[PDB]
Amino acid sequence: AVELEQLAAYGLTGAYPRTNHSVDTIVKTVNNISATYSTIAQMLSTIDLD
Amino acid sequence: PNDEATIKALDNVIKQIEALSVIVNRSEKADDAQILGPNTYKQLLEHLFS
Repeated sequence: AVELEQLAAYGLTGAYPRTNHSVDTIVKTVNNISATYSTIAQMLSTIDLD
Repeated sequence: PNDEATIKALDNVIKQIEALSVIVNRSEKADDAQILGPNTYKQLLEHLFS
C-alpha cells in the first residue's frame, strides 16, 4: 500500500532500485534460510513425528 | 541440516521427561480424632432435714 503522492513523485523523477552488494551474499542468505528450515524439519521427524 | 541442534533437543526432552518421572506423592497427615483427657463429676448443693 502506497499513497498517490509518493507514487507520483517516484514516477516523475524516473527512479530505479540500486544496490552495491554482490550476488553471492543473497544466495548465501537463501541457503541459510533453507538450512534453518531443514534443521527443524529433521528435529521434528526424529523426535515428534507420531 | 545442523546435527548439533538435534542432540541438544534430544538432551532437553530426555532430561525433562526424567525429571518428571522422579517426583512422588506422599503425605503424613494425622486423623481428626481427639485426646479425651480425664474428668470428674461435681455435686450440686442439697438441703436435708427430718
